[PDB]
Amino acid sequence: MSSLLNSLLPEYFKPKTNLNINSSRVQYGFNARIDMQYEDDSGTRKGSRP
Amino acid sequence: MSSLLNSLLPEYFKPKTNLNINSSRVQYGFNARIDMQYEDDSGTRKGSRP
Repeated sequence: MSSLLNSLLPEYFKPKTNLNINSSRVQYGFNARIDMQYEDDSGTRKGSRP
Repeated sequence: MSSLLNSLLPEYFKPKTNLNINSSRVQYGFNARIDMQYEDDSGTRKGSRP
């Protein structure tokens, strides 16, 4: 059933037809922007991985 | 004139009669609590001298 397996894919994922696989290992994932924060009595230390 | 020289003294200063001076040098002043702060794009670093 193509229909039920299609709904499992994420909303942001827009797939194309061809995929040129040339190896026996693939790292599928996503890139996200994490805005980390460390608060303490002394003060706050902010970080950001884009 | 005792009156005009009396008004120059601070409000918090409550003087007593006797002062036992035993040297040719005196460091008059006051003790205060300073709450310092350093803010930056990275974060805030707070200090306090009581």
